[PDB]
Formats: sequence, C-alpha cells, structure tokens
Amino acid sequence: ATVYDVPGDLLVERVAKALKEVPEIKPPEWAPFVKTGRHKERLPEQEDWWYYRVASVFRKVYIDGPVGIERLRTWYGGRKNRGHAPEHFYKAGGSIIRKALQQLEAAGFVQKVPGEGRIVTPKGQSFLDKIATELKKELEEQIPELKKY
Amino acid sequence: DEGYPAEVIEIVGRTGVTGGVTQVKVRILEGRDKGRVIRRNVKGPVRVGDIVILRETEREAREI
Amino acid sequence: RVIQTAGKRKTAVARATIREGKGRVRINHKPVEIIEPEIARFTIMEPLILAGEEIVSRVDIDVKVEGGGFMGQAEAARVAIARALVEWTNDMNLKEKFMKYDRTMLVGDSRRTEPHKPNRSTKGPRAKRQKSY
Amino acid sequence: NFRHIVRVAGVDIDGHKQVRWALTGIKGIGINFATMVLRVAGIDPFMKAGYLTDEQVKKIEEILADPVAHGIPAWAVNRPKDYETGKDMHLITAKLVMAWREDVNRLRRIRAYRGIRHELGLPVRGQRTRSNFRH
Amino acid sequence: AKPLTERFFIPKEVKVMGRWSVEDVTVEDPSLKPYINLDARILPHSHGRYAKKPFGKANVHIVERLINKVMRSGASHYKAGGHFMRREHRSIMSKKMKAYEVVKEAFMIIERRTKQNPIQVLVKAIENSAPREDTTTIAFGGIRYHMSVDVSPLRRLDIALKNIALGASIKCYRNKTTYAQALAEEIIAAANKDPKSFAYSKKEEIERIAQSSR
Amino acid sequence: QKARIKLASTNIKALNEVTDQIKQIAERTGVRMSGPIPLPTKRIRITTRKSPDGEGSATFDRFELRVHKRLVDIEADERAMRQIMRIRVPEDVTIEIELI
RNA sequence: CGCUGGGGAGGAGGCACUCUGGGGGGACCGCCGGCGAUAAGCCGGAGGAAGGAGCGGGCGACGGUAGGUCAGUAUGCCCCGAAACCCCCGGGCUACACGCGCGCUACAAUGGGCGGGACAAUGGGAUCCGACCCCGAAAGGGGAAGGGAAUCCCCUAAACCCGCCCUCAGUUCGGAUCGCGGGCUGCAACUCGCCCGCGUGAAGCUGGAAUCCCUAGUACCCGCGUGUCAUCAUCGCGCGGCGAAUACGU
Repeated sequence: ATVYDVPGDLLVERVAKALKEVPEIKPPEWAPFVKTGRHKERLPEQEDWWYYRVASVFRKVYIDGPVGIERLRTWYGGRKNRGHAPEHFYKAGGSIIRKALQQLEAAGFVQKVPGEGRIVTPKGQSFLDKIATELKKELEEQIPELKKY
Repeated sequence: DEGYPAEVIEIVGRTGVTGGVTQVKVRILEGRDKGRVIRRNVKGPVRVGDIVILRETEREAREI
Repeated sequence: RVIQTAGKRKTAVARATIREGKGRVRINHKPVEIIEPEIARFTIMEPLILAGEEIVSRVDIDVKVEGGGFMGQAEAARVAIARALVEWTNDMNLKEKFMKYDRTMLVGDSRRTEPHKPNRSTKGPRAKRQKSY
Repeated sequence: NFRHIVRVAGVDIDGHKQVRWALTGIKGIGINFATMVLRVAGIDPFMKAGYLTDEQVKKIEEILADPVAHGIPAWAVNRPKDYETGKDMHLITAKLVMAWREDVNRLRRIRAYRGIRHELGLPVRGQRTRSNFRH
Repeated sequence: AKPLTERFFIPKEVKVMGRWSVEDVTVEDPSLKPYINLDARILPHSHGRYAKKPFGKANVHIVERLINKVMRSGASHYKAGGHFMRREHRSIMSKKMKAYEVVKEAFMIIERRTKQNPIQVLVKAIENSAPREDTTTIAFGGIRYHMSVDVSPLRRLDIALKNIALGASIKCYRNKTTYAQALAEEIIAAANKDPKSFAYSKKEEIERIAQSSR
Repeated sequence: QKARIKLASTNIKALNEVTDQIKQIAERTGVRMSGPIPLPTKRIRITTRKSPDGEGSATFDRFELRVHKRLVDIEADERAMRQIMRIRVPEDVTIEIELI
C-alpha cells in the first residue's frame, strides 16, 4: 500500500517502466557517449538505463528528502580498481543527477526547498504509492504473509 | 573389518614425545573378551565414560 | 497498553515497542517477512516461531535499530523482541523454552573489540610484521 | 544466413561473438569506442556477429573514417589536436603505428630527453630504476 | 533466478533450515552417538561460543560444523590434490552467507538425487569417513618408534568433515564444476563407499599404514 | 531572560566547586536553575616514538590530555547575575557566560 | 494509499527508552564433596550479567651490553676562523648490466562486468571544513548558509543481497609499458609532482630447498579518519563491519 512495504529493486523496475509514458523525461545528447562514474571502466550495457537512474533518484529523494546533489553522488559511488595500487571509494559525477532532478521538476514530481535539499510533491508521492499498491496486490499471491500490511 | 567397542574407565597419564597421546584403561563390552580390562594408548581429546572402537583386542600396551 | 524494551549487540542498539494488534512486525519501517538476507531473517523470526500462534496473532510489534551491521541489528532485534514477549505474557514456560533453546535470547552477549597494538596496528593487536633472520 | 568470419576494413573477426567484442580486434578500437560506434550506427551490441549485412559493415567503416562529423565527441577520440592540422581525428591499424613512430622520431630529432630515453630503451615517465626494471 | 516463493521463505515449524526433519535420523555407531548434535533447530549459527570451553564441540550442530569447515581458502603450507590452492582475495573466509548457500544447494541436490534425507546421508558419510586408527612416535631409552594408536570420537569427526570439505575444494579448482555440486558428489561417494571420495581414500590409507606399523 | 554558563577544565574539583557555589547562590535566592549538564569529554592524544635515533625496535609513547565540560542555565534574575559574576574562580578553569 | 483500515512530516510539549558523565554497589575459592598434611592450594560440582590475579593495557628493579645517538638540544680536546661561518641562484640525494629485505597487484567461477538494493566507528575543522544552487562528459570552476566543536561540515564506507552477459579460455582474467589531449597546488612542475579521457595491451595458468604470523570477538578477509601535508600514502599509529579451526598438552 505504501513504499515502505515492498522491495526496492522490484519497485524501481515497475516505476521505470512507467517513467517512459511521461514525455518530460528524455535522455540528453551525450547519454550514449558517457560513463556513469569515475569509479567505472565500461559503459552501461543497457539502452534504457537513464530511466532506471531517474526512478532510483525519485525514490531516494522520497525516502531521504530533503536531499541535494552530494549525498546521492555518494550513494552512487563505489570502489575503483586502480591497478597495482589498492582500492578506494570514489564519488560519481554531477551532471546526470542534476539533469534528472531538473526533469523530475519539469514533470512536477519534486520541488526544491530554499536552502535544504529537495523534496517530493503530493502527486510525486501519489505515483509511487499507487505503483506499490499494485506490486503488493501481485506479490500477496506468492507471499501469503504480506496481507496484514 | 568391524571392530569391538570398549568403554574407558580411568585416565592414567599423557605420553608421547610431543604430548598428544594419552594412555588409558578400557573394558570390553562386545566380543570374545567382554571384561578383560586393558591399557591402550589413545590419540586425541578423551574423557572418562567415552567409548572407543578397537580393531585388535589382544594388543595390550606398555606401562608408563 | 504499551511496553517498551531495548537490546544491545556490538556497536548496535535496538528499541522495541509492543502492544495489542493483528500480528505485524516492522523492523525499521520494513516488514520482517521481506528482510534480506535469509540468514538475518531467520535470526529475527526464531522467537516468533517458538512462542507460537495464539500469542503472536494478537500482538503488533515495532523495532527501531541503529548501529553496527545487519547481523548485529538482527540479533539485537531478536533479543528485544524476546524480552518484550516475556514481559508482556508473563510465562515462565516461555522463559524456560527460550532459555533451553538459547539463553542469549534473554541474557545478551557481552563482547566488544579489543584495542590494537603497535606492530601492525591496522591488522590487529596480535598480528605482527613478518621477520627475516 | 550466418557467417563465421566477417571482414571489416582489413581485419577479420569472429562471428560466433558479439559485435562489441568482435570489433575489439581492430587495433585502435576498444570496447567503449566500439559501443559508441555501434550506437551512432543503430545496431544492438548484443547480436552475434555474422548477422552483419554489408549495409552495416559499410556504415561502420564510413563512421570510423570521419567520427567527429557523425557526432562522435571530440574528446572520445584517439588523436585530438594533431600536430600539423588541428583537426581532432582518429587512427586505426596501419595509420596508427606510423603516427607513433613519427612522434618519437620528431622527439629524437630535436635531441630531447624523452627521445633519448626512447633510443636507449629506458623508462620515460619518471620512474625509479634501482630495484625493478630488470630487462 | 530463484522464484519468490524460495527467495522469501518463511518457516512454519522447528526444522533444520525450516525444511528438513532431524528426528527420523539415526546413528548406529555408539562411539559417535553422543558427539553428533541432532537438536531440533532452525538456524545453525553459534557466534563463536562453545569454543573456549574444551568440550564445547559437542553442543554445536553438525550442520554448523560442516559450514565452518566449508569456510575455506584451499590449503596453505601443505598440499592436497597435488597443488597449493592459494586464493587470498577470492576465498569465502568469514562468509557464512556464502557457506550457508553452498550447503543449502548441496542438500538440495542430495535430496533430489538420493530420495532420502541429506542429514541421514551426511551421517552415514561421516561414519564411513571416520578413521579408527592412526600413528604416532613414542620413545623409550632415547629412540623413536612408530606405533599405532586408537583415535577418539571427537577427533574422528573433525578429520571426517575436514576431508569432505577438502575433496569439495579439490573437485572445483579451475574446472567447470561448482563448489556445491562437488560437495554433493563427495558426500554421496563417502556414503556409498566409492574410491572417488578423497575421504574414504584417506581413511583407508591411514588404517593401512597403521596396520602395517602394528 | 536566561543566561547560559559554559565551564571547561582539566580538573574536576574546580568544576564541582563552581557548580556548588552557583547552585547554592541560586537556591538561597528564588531562581529556577538548570543543570548541571555534562557534555562529552575532549581527549587530545599524541602518539610519538621514544628513541631519538633510528636503531632499535619501535616502542611508542601515548600521551593524553582529558578536558571535562559542564553547562548551566540560570534564568538571569535581577540580582542573580550581579551576585554570580562576583565569584572566586580558580585560574585552571575556563568560564564563559552568554545571554539568550 | 486498496478492499477503510493502516502509513509518514512539522510543531508544541516531555526524559519515559537511547546516550552522555559524576558517585556508589557487586566476585571473595565465599557456600558445597574429594586430594593433599588436619596447613598452604589445586580439582570437580552448585549458585551466579561475570568467575577463578574477570578481560585489555600502563608503570619496568641492583646492573651488564666500550650495544645506537655529538646529524634532536647540552657538552670537553683537536680542527676551520676569512674558511669548514652566513645568504642567494642552478644541479644531485629520483643516476642502473645485477644480489637481498618488507609489501602491493594478480595469475579466475570460493569469479570479471553492467544495473539496482542496504547497514558504521574512531577522529579532525580559520583565510579551515564547506552543506544548497548553477555551469562542465570527467578531473575540476564560479556564488554561498552554517560552524570557533553533543548544535554545522568532512560522512548514504567496502566486503554483502538481487537480476542479466561471460562458461575453463593468455579469456569479458591480468593490468605493467607507451602515445595524443584536458586540468589542479605552487614564486617556479624538463630533470622530478599528483588527477581525468580515448587508445596499446608485458610477464603471470598455484610456486623447489627452505621459512613467518597467530588461542576468541582472536586470525583470515573488507574498507575508513588521522600523522606527515602549499600539493602527493602501496607506510606508521588507531577505528569499526563479517567472523572461524584446533589444543586445554609436552
């Protein structure tokens, strides 16, 4: 019924499938020629990765809002194979996250607090709870102990 | 080959050059010699009441 | 009524609340039935399976955990839940069952780390550099 | 319908493989640049090569010829700001080796530290040679 | 991909991992009966306890023992199968998650193939891999002999489990075969007395040497 | 109006002295107080090497300076402020006062 | 928000739970059967958050080692005193046929990659930490709240779980070495600095004789502050997360 009652990966898939019917969310010019982080070597192996990215950003804003573009940069980082040198954690880049948040605002799913992160609007809060109610109505057929929630 | 049970009764002491062996007294409870307590070396942690499997029933061991 | 309770484990504290209800158990906003992984899920569910059906079917439980890894959190939560169940039911039968099964359910663990010493400080107090001769 | 050895410019590749890895066999073309080429060409990089029509082969080679005109970004290219033309450009196979050689030779001609090191066969990027670099 | 009905499992009774019974099992070896723990439980995880107490190895479940013997990194400073198996970063050391999953898939394959209970199968395997005899070096008058000495029921188990896990680690080194499948093969062979079992091989080798030195 | 006093020192006895003094001066008069409130202790650690040369195994020397802190709010009544500023504080204690 | 019962954010207002830091209790072979000697103590067993100097540390004697330090300060004799004193401006300690010590990275599946889900602690911060917003593909650039340390920042750590591709191959292992390009710190980056993007793709397929570290929240494995610091950590001192195997001896 609510976001906190279903698994995140499933929810993100079921939300990214719908993010495409929304037209204000489109990949930019440089999406195919770009790597998702200094901490990476090869490019994403999917053609529709932008929408998964923006769904994840939506849901992280929901959960941990108000949140700005450094905590998400940290959550989208990892350890870099540096060769003969040993491994260290490194942060991602700050154009993908920013363009995603701008497009979400254009669609009206998030708003910026003046000086404190960024948050969800009521319709942005409706979208996810709808999708989660659907996914839960589905899972309750396989996990018959999910009804009480 | 199927051995013969033997119940431990008394720990005598530790033997061996390194100290990983233990001389012990055992009584038989299944075979041609049920009774006939004997002395036998034993490798590993052991405690009284335990029960061991013996392949040879006549190979009584040395004292210490 | 309401009963509050606590539970500890290495660099981890859990606070639990219990009352009358339907049978729901949330650990930090997400239900137990979908906790991951399974090795951390069985740890939390053990007392709810031991207690039984007619006892848990009529209680709603809530837990908030903070600090120290998924295993620490799960154990702290199991401890809190068991203490709260006993405080709420008042059954020495349940107490003895839990203590037979595992006594740390109600008598928590008391082990923290040991500080390190100056030969290989990162590795630990008793790991040391390799000598040469 | 299926082939076992396709022939992109000069070089031959393994049709039993995916295209992004089969194109990795042309010196000057990695996995990332291969992915970019295939995306600007309109081809799934997960299809087993061999199902590659001369249509697609010709398109890929014309791409490789002039990448910055088809929109390959100038930064994602082998040789930006060439010495005597500007003209951020790309080089594969037979052209590449000659560029390396000509660069090192012009370093040698002006009697520079890097060219002298290239001659003697020693390191060039500031490493320490007392305990390692043993033949 | 696992189905959801297995990715999200919820036990309804007190059975090992919530799936397999432990009361129908049996043991006919009296020397080991009191050292094989078959208590009805769900999660076989003891967080290090029962280790500093000398005989704490008798209150732990054989399944947890096998799991902690599975948490291996090949063999160092000695050799098994004719090679050093040194990994150093790719090993499941301090990963009971992965060890649990391995033993789970193993018992799955065993139940699928044998049509019996994997714990009963494991008990018979441990029996048929339990050595009753070994060697040692005793001294009198200042010379070194080589004698045959009986082994205790607490060390028999240790060697059996160690050898099973070694055979598993061996059948999987740089081959298409997996750790779980190799462990299942090892257990089946040890139970059915097939020389393909590192464990049965080692047992017969030990007893042979000892009978010789007798 | 309220006044907030912060106290820091390497000695617990001076802190207890000042606390007792202001607590009693505020009690004998009619003023609702606050505290004493303990804040966490600040530890300055320094690990150095003993030998002045290189030779010899490495034996390290760990020095520590602990600093204890206290906080109070006193409500800054008519005479309370002027009778509290008239305190005889040792010179091993750092006392500051802020009006809110 | 569904099936109407459940679920979150402010704010008042409270300290109950958590936590912080002051004082105090509690465990002593004390009770219970042996052995020894009727003593000293050891061993069962009981009871007990914890048992047998509870656990981890600090302080380390009379003296020796002609052990190391005059290149940390202090200090006697000789020596330079217009130099061997005191400043600047450029080079070197980074030079390389080789022999050794300590480590890092690997030689695969007990895994590589891409995409998504998670959970810490210790410590530090003035021309210092910098949230939040905006440019740039990335490295990085321009504004700037708050903070003089339970108030703000550095800080959503990694190993781990899920789904797809690779399926025992010098490879989607490995990642040195070289080329073209873009930037920071600094009075000055060739000699001789760190970082980024695209290409190139070297030995290595588990290791002889020998040898080292470790007894419980310990070792193995995973990453994190800090010390040095105008920049630069494969190092030192510490921090936590996951977590065993064997012996209770000679």
